[PDB]
Amino acid sequence: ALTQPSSVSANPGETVKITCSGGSSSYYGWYQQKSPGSAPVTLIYNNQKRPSDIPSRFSGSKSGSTGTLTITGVQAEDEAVYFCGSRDNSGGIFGAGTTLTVLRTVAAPSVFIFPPSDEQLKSGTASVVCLLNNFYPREAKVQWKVDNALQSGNSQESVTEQDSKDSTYSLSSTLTLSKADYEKHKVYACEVTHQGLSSPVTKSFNRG
Amino acid sequence: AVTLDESGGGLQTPGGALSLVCKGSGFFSFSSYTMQWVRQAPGKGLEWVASISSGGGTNYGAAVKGRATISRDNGQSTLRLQLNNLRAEDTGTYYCAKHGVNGCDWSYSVGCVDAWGHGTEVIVSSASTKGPSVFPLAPSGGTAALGCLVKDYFPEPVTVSWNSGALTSGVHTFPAVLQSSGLYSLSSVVTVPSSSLGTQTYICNVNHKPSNTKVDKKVEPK
Amino acid sequence: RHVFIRTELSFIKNNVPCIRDMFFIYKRELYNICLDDEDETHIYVQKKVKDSWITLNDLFKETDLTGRPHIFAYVDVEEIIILLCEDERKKDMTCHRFYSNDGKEYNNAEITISDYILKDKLLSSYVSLPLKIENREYFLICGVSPYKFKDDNDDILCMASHDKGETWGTKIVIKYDNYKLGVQYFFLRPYISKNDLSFHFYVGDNINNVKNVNFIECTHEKDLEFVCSNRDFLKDNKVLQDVSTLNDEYIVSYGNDNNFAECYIFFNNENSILIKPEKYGNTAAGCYGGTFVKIDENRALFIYSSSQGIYNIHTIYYANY
Repeated sequence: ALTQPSSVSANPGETVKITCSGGSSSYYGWYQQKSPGSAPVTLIYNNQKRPSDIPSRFSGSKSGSTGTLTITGVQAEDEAVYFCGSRDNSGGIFGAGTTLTVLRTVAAPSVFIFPPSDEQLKSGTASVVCLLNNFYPREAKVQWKVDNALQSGNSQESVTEQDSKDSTYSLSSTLTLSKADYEKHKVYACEVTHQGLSSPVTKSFNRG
Repeated sequence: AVTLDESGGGLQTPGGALSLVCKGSGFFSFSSYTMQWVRQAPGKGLEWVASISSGGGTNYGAAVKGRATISRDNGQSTLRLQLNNLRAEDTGTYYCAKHGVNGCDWSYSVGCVDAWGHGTEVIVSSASTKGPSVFPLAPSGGTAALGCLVKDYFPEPVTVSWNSGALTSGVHTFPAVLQSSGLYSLSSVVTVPSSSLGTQTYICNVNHKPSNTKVDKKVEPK
Repeated sequence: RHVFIRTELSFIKNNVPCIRDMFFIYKRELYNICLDDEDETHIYVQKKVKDSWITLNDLFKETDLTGRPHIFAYVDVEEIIILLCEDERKKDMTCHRFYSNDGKEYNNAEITISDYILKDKLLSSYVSLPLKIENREYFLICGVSPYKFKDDNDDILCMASHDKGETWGTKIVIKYDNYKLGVQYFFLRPYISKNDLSFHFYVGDNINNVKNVNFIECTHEKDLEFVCSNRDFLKDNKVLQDVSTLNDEYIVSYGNDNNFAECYIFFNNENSILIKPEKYGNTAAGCYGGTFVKIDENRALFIYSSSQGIYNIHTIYYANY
């Protein structure tokens, strides 16, 4: 059973280490996945071997039932999920994945609010979107309020992966109401609470 | 360097069979590499599926033993996976993988893989394919934000471009979310200068290959 | 000509009562595969640290095998693969494979060779190295027909693996036409050096009772079929013991008689050194079981156990430039 930490954080320039313990094998391998879609990329295989076009800042090690990936001089593009691979008596085993978080200065989000499109309204559904642009850190709270009533269990959030150039996140909260529900209220607002905001920011519109 | 090209994925009926193919290219003595299949369920980690040694030694992961057959054709540099009696746990992306020339301790080890394929999406579902509805996210103090909501499609994936690829800076296409309805919803936004809203046309190009749908939606301020 | 011969004698004590020794060189370290036997069986992997062997691990503990298994060790440059195969009477053969990339940590799993080619052939434990056969490396497990009464020829047979001992589907054909009817073969083992395959084995005399060493050289003719022929090493009043090569020339060991009071080592049948086990002051001692453990084109060890626990190690350097 390969055990690896869920997260690891480092400032650009720092040297970071990710350890993977477990398995009854002679070799460990490290595979990087940038987005949940992305096919994995071998960074290190057979404990220390490095495939071509992988930077020399990636190092591999093995000490007993432990394997270590070393990134010397972390960069903003090193943000990704790192999977460790090995062998067990049960076959080939993988770790759960370690997420590398590149540290940066705080950044407040840029809040935007979108009313439902007139075409969508014809279909009997209303989707209201609240965009949170380019912020850091990931922890941000979006509160939806319709005619000053806190909405609950009718919104879903989606976060982009941390940027490879400027290490910032972007979140989108979509509130789904029926066309009847959207037609009986006046004001719609999303209230954002982020570390980079001195006080919660509210963006809103008025119709339907 | 080798190239691994997988085919055979898509929407599959539960209980049915899957046949994946991987056409390798640029190999030198393909017959002497351990080849493998690795899968990754949506939002989960990597999982080993099957391995085939240079001498034909096959081994299968616990979740597929008795249902899977991995085979290889050395003359054509191909690796195949046959998986019968498909179930929801079999949904995910399947990757063709290869061990280094020196190989390793065990053919079924997953710490020697030095090459991966692009992957093929496998969706074990009794639900039918549906193309998306594209709705504009109209801009309503220096910089403005606009976008388009790609709503109620199945299965993944959808691809969104802006201005036929000419607009890339400041674009954020969010990961799709599975709704209570069993359909996906995605939003793609772009931050542009407010001053450009009158002089520049903004169009989102949504492509959904499973349903052969292509929607170009012009996003204008109301 | 320019001949350089250099020998030295070192001793090694073993705390474990070894039944059968098996020597191998790994990263210019000397290792032994000791077989121990009112107590339990063990298969210890040991290493010569200074003047003592050090038990590194017990491979037998890790397998559910019964009694004494055959042992086939293979040493590639950076990897060691050891196989413990059960000794007889099933359709297929069960074996337990161990892998290491260092001298220390071995990882194992049980393998099965179904409908294996060596059914009813005699096997014996040995250390070996991969044999390159037309751009492919193979590990060999070889067996011999115990005895014969009808000659058609099939007598020596090897099953081979080019996937590091995971599967043994390859069959190497050995045509040894000089195989004798009415005699029994005993401890066959392949001697491999630079893609060249040879065999060292014993034959059981009928006019007398003593076993006799025979060494055959094989040339590769068709892909996976070798043709072997006996190599004459006979020397009057001396019994042939072990055979190895240094400098692309044979190095051969001989005993004075069947009691091995003395051992002579011949380099290309031209130069010789005498080994009298009278060193240490141990009077009742010989060089029975003396074998070569090659370590380079110019260096080799000649090891034997003069007495219980004592290992006599002759380090040899030879250069004929």
